Amino acid sequence: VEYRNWSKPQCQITGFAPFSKDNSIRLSAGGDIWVTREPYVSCDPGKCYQFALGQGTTLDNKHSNDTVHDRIPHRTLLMNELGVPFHLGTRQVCIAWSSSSCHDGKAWLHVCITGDDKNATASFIYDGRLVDSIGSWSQNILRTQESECVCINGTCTVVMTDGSASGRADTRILFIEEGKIVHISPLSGSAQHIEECSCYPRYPGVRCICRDNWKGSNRPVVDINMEDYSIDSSYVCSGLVGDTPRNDDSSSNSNCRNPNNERGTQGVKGWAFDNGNDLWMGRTISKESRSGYETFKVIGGWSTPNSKSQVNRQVIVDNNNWSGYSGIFSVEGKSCINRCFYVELIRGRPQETRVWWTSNSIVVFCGTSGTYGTGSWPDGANINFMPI
Amino acid sequence: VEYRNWSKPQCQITGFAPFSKDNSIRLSAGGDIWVTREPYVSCDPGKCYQFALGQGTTLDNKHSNDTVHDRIPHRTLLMNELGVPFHLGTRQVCIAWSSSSCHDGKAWLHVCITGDDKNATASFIYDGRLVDSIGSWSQNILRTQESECVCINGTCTVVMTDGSASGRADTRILFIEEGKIVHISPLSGSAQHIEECSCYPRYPGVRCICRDNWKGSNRPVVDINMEDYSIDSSYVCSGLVGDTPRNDDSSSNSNCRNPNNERGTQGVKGWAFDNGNDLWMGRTISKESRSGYETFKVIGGWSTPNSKSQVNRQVIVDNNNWSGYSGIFSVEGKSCINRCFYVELIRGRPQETRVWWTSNSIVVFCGTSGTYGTGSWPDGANINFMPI
Amino acid sequence: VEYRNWSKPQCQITGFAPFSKDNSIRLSAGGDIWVTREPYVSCDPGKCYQFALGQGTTLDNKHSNDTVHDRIPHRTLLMNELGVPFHLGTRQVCIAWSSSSCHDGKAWLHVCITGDDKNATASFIYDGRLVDSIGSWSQNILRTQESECVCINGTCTVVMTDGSASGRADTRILFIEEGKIVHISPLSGSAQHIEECSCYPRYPGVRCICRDNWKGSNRPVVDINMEDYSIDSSYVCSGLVGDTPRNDDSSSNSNCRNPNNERGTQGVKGWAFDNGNDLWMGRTISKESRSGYETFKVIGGWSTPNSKSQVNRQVIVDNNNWSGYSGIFSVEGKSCINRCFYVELIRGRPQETRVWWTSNSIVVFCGTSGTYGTGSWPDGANINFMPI
Amino acid sequence: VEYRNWSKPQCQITGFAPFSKDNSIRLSAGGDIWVTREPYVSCDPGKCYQFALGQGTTLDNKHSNDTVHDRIPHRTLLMNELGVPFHLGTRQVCIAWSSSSCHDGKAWLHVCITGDDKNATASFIYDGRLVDSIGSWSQNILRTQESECVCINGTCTVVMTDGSASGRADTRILFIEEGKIVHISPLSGSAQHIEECSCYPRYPGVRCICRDNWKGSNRPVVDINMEDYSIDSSYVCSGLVGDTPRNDDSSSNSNCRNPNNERGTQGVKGWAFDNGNDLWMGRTISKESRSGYETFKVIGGWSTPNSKSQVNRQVIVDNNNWSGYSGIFSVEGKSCINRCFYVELIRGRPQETRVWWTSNSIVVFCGTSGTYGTGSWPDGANINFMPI
Ligand SMILES: *[C@@H]1O[C@H](CO)[C@@H](O[C@@H]2O[C@H](CO)[C@@H](O[C@@H]3O[C@H](CO)[C@@H](O)[C@H](O[C@H]4O[C@H](CO)[C@@H](O)[C@H](O)[C@@H]4O)[C@@H]3O)[C@H](O)[C@H]2NC(C)=O)[C@H](O)[C@H]1NC(C)=O
Ligand SMILES: *[C@@H]1O[C@H](CO)[C@@H](O[C@@H]2O[C@H](CO)[C@@H](O[C@@H]3O[C@H](CO)[C@@H](O)[C@H](O[C@H]4O[C@H](CO)[C@@H](O)[C@H](O)[C@@H]4O)[C@@H]3O)[C@H](O)[C@H]2NC(C)=O)[C@H](O)[C@H]1NC(C)=O
Ligand SMILES: *[C@@H]1O[C@H](CO)[C@@H](O[C@@H]2O[C@H](CO)[C@@H](O[C@@H]3O[C@H](CO)[C@@H](O)[C@H](O[C@H]4O[C@H](CO)[C@@H](O)[C@H](O)[C@@H]4O)[C@@H]3O)[C@H](O)[C@H]2NC(C)=O)[C@H](O)[C@H]1NC(C)=O
Ligand SMILES: *[C@@H]1O[C@H](CO)[C@@H](O[C@@H]2O[C@H](CO)[C@@H](O[C@@H]3O[C@H](CO)[C@@H](O)[C@H](O[C@H]4O[C@H](CO)[C@@H](O)[C@H](O)[C@@H]4O)[C@@H]3O)[C@H](O)[C@H]2NC(C)=O)[C@H](O)[C@H]1NC(C)=O
Ligand SMILES: CCC(CC)O[C@@H]1C=C(C(=O)O)C[C@H](N)[C@H]1NC(C)=O
Ligand SMILES: CCC(CC)O[C@@H]1C=C(C(=O)O)C[C@H](N)[C@H]1NC(C)=O
Ligand SMILES: CCC(CC)O[C@@H]1C=C(C(=O)O)C[C@H](N)[C@H]1NC(C)=O
Ligand SMILES: CCC(CC)O[C@@H]1C=C(C(=O)O)C[C@H](N)[C@H]1NC(C)=O
Ligand SMILES: *[C@@H]1O[C@H](CO)[C@@H](O)[C@H](O)[C@H]1NC(C)=O
Ligand SMILES: *[C@@H]1O[C@H](CO)[C@@H](O)[C@H](O)[C@H]1NC(C)=O
Ligand SMILES: *[C@@H]1O[C@H](CO)[C@@H](O)[C@H](O)[C@H]1NC(C)=O
Ligand SMILES: *[C@@H]1O[C@H](CO)[C@@H](O)[C@H](O)[C@H]1NC(C)=O
Ligand SMILES: [Ca+2]
Ligand SMILES: [Ca+2]
Ligand SMILES: [Ca+2]
Ligand SMILES: [Ca+2]
Repeated sequence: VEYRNWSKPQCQITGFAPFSKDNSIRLSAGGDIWVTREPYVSCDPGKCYQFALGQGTTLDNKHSNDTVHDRIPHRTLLMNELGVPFHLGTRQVCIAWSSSSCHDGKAWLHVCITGDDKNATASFIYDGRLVDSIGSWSQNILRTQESECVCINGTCTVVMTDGSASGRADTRILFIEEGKIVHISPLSGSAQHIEECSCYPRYPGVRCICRDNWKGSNRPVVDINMEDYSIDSSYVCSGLVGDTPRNDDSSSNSNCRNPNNERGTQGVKGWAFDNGNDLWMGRTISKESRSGYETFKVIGGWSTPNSKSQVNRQVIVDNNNWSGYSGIFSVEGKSCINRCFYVELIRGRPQETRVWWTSNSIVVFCGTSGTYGTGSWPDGANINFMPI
Repeated sequence: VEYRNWSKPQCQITGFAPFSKDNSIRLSAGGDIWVTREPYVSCDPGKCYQFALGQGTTLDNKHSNDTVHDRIPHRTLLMNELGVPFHLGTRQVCIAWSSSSCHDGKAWLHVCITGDDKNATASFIYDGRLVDSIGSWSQNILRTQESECVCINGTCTVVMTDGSASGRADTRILFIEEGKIVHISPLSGSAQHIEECSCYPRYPGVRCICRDNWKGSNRPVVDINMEDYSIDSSYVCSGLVGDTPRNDDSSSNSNCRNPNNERGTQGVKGWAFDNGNDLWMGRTISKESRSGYETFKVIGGWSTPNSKSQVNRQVIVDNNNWSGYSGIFSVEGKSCINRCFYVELIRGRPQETRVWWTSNSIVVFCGTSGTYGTGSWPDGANINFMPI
Repeated sequence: VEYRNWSKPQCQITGFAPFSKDNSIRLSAGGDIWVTREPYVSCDPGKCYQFALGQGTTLDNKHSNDTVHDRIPHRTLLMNELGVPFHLGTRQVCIAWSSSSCHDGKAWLHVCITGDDKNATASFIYDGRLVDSIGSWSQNILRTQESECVCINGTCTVVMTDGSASGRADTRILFIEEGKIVHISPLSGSAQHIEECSCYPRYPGVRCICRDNWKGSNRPVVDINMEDYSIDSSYVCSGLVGDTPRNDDSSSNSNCRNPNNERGTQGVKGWAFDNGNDLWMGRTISKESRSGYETFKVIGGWSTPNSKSQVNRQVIVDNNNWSGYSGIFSVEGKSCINRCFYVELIRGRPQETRVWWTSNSIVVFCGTSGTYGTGSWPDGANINFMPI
Repeated sequence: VEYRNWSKPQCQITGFAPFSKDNSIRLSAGGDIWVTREPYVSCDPGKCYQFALGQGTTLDNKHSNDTVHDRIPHRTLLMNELGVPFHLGTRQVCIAWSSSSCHDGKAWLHVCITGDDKNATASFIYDGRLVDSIGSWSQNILRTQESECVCINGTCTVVMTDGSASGRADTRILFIEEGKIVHISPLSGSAQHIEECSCYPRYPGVRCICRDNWKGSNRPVVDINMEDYSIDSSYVCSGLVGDTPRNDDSSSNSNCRNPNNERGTQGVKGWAFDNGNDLWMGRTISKESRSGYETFKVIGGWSTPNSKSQVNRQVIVDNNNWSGYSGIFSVEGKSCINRCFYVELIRGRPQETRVWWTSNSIVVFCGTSGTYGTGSWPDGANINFMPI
């Protein structure tokens, strides 16, 4: 087995085609299924896996009550083959209320964060053993991507933040070889707040589109040089911005450099990627709520400040249905690297108060150079049929 | 691993022997089991798998209600080893309300269709990744085989239809290499309506026996030339016709070339295969309903128009029990290629209205050159014992 | 991978040590577990598997009602790793109300019998495909070992019977190469009735200890010559006889040649094996009921007619607990072939009428050259705690 | 594959980082999960497994009642990948109410003890087959480690005791090659009572830290010479003693040689390991009950009698939560051998009498050379939510 280099061109895509759906919540009404949130997808060279953070309980279980909370000691990272729902034979890979995972061509790295808010621990598990750990550097919820990390030539990189969720924080980029931290670079450039990065290989480097939780409804960009560990950062140029909340399309702005100060506080994990001067991106359909999900290409979305000409829109989840986090993953093809994404479909509290739990299912799409139609692939559970 | 060529003679069979049964519905009354329909079987070079289209729910689950409907966004293709019932650890391979799968000797291809009736998307997934997609060409339920596709020397073929279910439609034959569509041929020949083809390798080509939903109770044939991509089509010669509905045996006809215009509208997926001038075929025992299942050889059934002399009949499911779809799969032996088939055993609505769901189990038989006796292997669930 | 020859001496044993227990019935009271009977064990070169005939239902399921019956179309052969209870992810290997399985060093052979009592079909499945089948030869419940067959140098042998259960029947010994029947030898010698053989390799041949259901409470022996397909048969010499029912030890007899005509009608599947002039054997503790289970060595039990000197007795299941069928399996060690056995622990009807089902768990012991103590390892379920 | 030698230096650790948690009890309230106790962890060269002794029943099951008892014939050793909770697909590896398991680099050895208190049997199962057995030598609960054994160059060693739990007993150290007992050494040295050893490779030998159930709240040490089979024993020097019960830190003593006669009777399985003159150890936080769990380094804890200066304390489970047994396992890294440990988190009787069962979950930590924070990772089940 050889290390991945991702040294192929990006697949030229026309949009996205359906790839996977797990129907977790519908199944939870007639089966023992894990309560989860913060899902993601990552693939080894042969096949894909779905990950999520468990809440230490199944849904039809009194312990599902009040699982809206983000951090308890019982949260563990779950890992199954993509499309295998989180049933009771699911492996809990590590203890984690925040995580990232990636395969370097030889083995899986898992970055697992747990413990006290003011003094958390990140464990680095590689090829089935604990190789390293780091403690909190700002004593304020050490946290990471909630999606796949990226490895080139046996060096994996992951973005982590510690500090305020509503003000300047301390973001660092780790470089990890076979589970061992070999270098840590501080964030540099013009991005002013970084959360929950969605990163992808862009050989010879790695590029991340993240969440600004402080002053931006435009999404920050972090560029990671894998050769010298140098970091740059900025914001997605597109005037059609990717965060939630955000302004209406007619009054939203980005200048590529600064947070836009437009409903900037709070946010949601999301993704985008560049193709030359253009941008492919997803976002919730609602400007204020985690409802619906759409993708489109923005002409000049990568290179032209405040560009708003979109094309090739697809509805993934219609706006009468709940969405959630979304993130990118990359899949090596015969001659190119494809970009895929997942959407977290959050059900229960706080939006749906008939039930006392909070959980999610997922839907997953992959880039295509072919053609496609239309649809909507929401969670699909009837809240009135659920155990409360 | 090398590509399959299927370049062995067809096994000379005397009939069929019992191979597998999953007891899905019986188990669903005391366990968490997927609601399914449109099952099939396909084998890699070592072992066989059962497939079906899930309805995004287990049976003992309020979401099972009104699963008689064919197309919802929560339908996914399920895949287990043959004989492993669809329990909660079952992998959902893709999103699909119509599908076909096949192994080319190196990896699995899945053809998965989902989305809006008037604008569906077919995804092509090979070796664990999305390689291609195509959109609806006639804006009227793009759809495919619901049984295995067939690959020779790395090229897989699958038959797809888009358009009216009760009139002239637009049928196309796709040729796919490692998940990439390399050629598309329109239907040609004398078949006037094609649905749900049951295809098999007949080196150097592929032969399909399908469903005419418009004017024929005789089954159409599609012949696929894998060298030059040319297509031919006709109808099975046998005067003992394979569709349901159909006329009784004394008043049924086929001329090998045209739909017979005998209770032609509607149909059921089924199969047959040639052996020289003769034909092995299955059909429902009832001429009007999806009840019972029988196989037999028709002497001159392939070559002689309106041939009605049968021999080697076997009852698979007696006529007091529900059947459903059936399809062929092929299994490479040491010196010959064997033909096998599955029968979908549909329980629930519309035939059984005590319950609100519709689901199925399967029974599976394989060609034998040996001897055998008699029996009947129906679904076996007591409708009165089931969750409603 | 090479064919097994079993060409090592038999391990010299001092008795038997505990090996496995599945606790099936206890688990069935809080879990979805298959209803079964007629279990057995067989091992490939690396590890062991438990087999049993399912009843097409779980225990906590209304379909478990009246599963005392031996033959229904829904019975399938289940196969798990030894000690994995028959949960809903269990693979149903074939359709069978009577079976035998064995691994030839390269792949699994399964012999699966199903269909009508007067016209059954035996399917021969090898390396995941149906290779052969045979129909009933006496039109009266074609049936086989309910324990492992035995293969030497790629030829597997299995004993089958068709005809009366209470009078002269037609017993045949099949020789099978990669699933294909290559020879069938009729029973020969002095054994007058043969059921449910427990066979083991005794290089260069195979030896079986079976059940006489007609005139003998002494167990018949069948010796199979794998070189020329010739058959011999006789009865176990031991005056301590192995069948149930049987006479008291003080009035039981065997002359090694004929059925003893001592409570000869009916019986139970069991086993024994030779070591020089001596015999290792198991039997129920009760003379009339399938209750308890004991093993011991009979001095001169193989060579001396009517020998009754036993030594090295062990209680496996005390006589306040239900037993059932038992059978031998053989396991290749570094320098010798070991003999192991399983005991079926039948619960429910007809003996326990609080519940309407009949099922079983298993316990498994292996020969040892070491030392051991005492115990009792019954099913362990409280009938009053069970779903009815 | 080659035999393990463990011939690398011990990793130099700063403390421990979170590795795994199974949430067994929380899940048992909404799923079918085994009742267990006496868990441990052991890894083959690629991955780690969790083990425990089942009670022949799931928790939500009337058979869970009165599972506080230590020895019934239905107890079996369960084995899953680490983090896969004990669901119904879990393999029962052998029959055992006391056990030890270890991988020698080529295959797994399991030591499984069951049967009558006064005449137990230990079975030795290697590479999937029973290779040896030994009977009770003192007729008083033959018993072993309840954690991993240790193998060097194909010879595995395990510590076993037979005799009084409250007085002089008969402890022996076994040496096992491919499942065959090749030598047995009696305990020698100054340890006066040995139970439940937690052993680890310390090339060229094996070192064990155990439980004195008679006169010591200081933990005994057993040193095993793998070259000549000689045995030495003593007590851990640390004045901060590891057993429960024990005196408070201001009045506890150890002289490295004798049991301290300080609340010596009874105990709990635990662990410690040397690093030069210092000692890493865990213990319950409570000095009288199995409540809480803490680790720390004792400066001079290995070499200096009655040393009480600690550093690098970590809370693993706070003292408001139940703990239980704990044990060490070792994991080979690239350049060093790491030490890890598990903590059994006992729920139910006798401490929690709302329910009638006794079961456990686990939490697992591994040595780290990096940094870490703080937390508490208790079982987490609400006793009021549980089936009784
Ligand atoms: C069948 O499916 C195909 C493929 O999905 C679909 O074609 C697509 O239609 C959409 C909508 O017209 C196209 O995307 C648009 O492109 C134009 C630029 O040409 C943009 O102006 C659009 O943006 C706006 O309008 C949106 C609502 O449609 C607003 O949400 C947005 O804020 C802008 O105002 C949009 O991006 C897309 O390019 C095609 N795709 C292709 C490959 O042609 C077709 O319409 C479907 N037909 C039916 C009957 O369902
Ligand atoms: C034990 O099992 C064997 C194998 O299954 C069985 O032998 C089979 O019997 C059937 C029925 O007789 C044979 O099939 C028939 O063949 C004749 C030609 O010889 C056909 O005319 C028959 O067709 C019609 O009759 C059917 C009703 O049986 C109608 O459904 C149909 O519309 C026609 O009118 C039919 O195909 C078959 O060939 C044999 N198979 C072999 C290998 O011999 C045997 O009968 C069973 N034993 C007992 C006692 O029943
Ligand atoms: C601890 O365990 C050991 C090993 O299991 C056990 O030793 C065994 O005891 C039995 C019973 O005494 C021995 O088997 C007997 O052997 C004599 C010949 O020496 C036979 O006569 C016995 O047969 C009869 O008695 C039986 C009842 O015991 C009747 O059922 C039977 O019909 C005959 O009348 C019987 O076969 C066995 O040989 C030893 N095994 C060894 C290896 O020594 C020991 O007794 C146990 N001790 C305790 C206190 O539990
Ligand atoms: C964030 O997490 C870090 C790492 O866990 C943590 O640092 C650790 O703090 C503990 C507690 O101070 C240190 O352990 C102590 O070391 C001193 C020697 O310097 C010992 O005297 C202590 O022993 C006693 O005190 C204990 C109570 O704390 C008693 O239980 C005990 O009986 C003794 O009386 C104890 O071992 C540990 O060394 C550091 N670890 C490192 C690597 O620095 C830090 O405190 C956390 N941050 C915050 C704000 O709490
Ligand atoms: C801790 C601040 C962080 C980014 C604002 O909040 C996240 C937001 C979440 C959210 O907005 O839904 C849920 C995440 N599980 C949470 N992360 C953690 C580690 O608790
Ligand atoms: C759309 C026409 C097509 C063939 C007549 O209908 C099928 C018939 C079915 C049927 O006759 O039972 C069920 C199939 N699930 C359905 N296929 C789709 C894709 O919905
Ligand atoms: C059919 C006669 C045969 C031997 C007497 O009866 C067996 C006895 C049984 C028994 O005595 O318990 C159960 C077996 N499942 C049955 N075998 C079959 C094939 O039905
Ligand atoms: C028999 C003495 C022994 C060590 C003191 O008791 C153990 C203590 C236990 C305990 O203190 O919790 C539980 C163990 N399951 C038990 N071991 C056996 C084999 O029954
Ligand atoms: C969930 O917990 C809350 C707070 O204790 C309680 O009011 C509510 O009844 C619980 N819900 C259920 C369904 O038990
Ligand atoms: C299924 O849905 C129908 C329509 O809403 C309803 O009348 C019926 O009661 C439902 N069935 C069950 C079992 O709840
Ligand atoms: C089992 O079936 C019998 C016969 O119909 C019936 O009398 C009995 O009530 C059934 N048992 C249960 C538990 O439903
Ligand atoms: C457990 O057993 C005891 C003793 O028989 C009994 O009193 C108690 O009710 C049982 N518990 C349950 C939950 O049935
Ligand atoms: Ca924001
Ligand atoms: Ca028709
Ligand atoms: Ca008899
Ligand atoms: Ca003590």
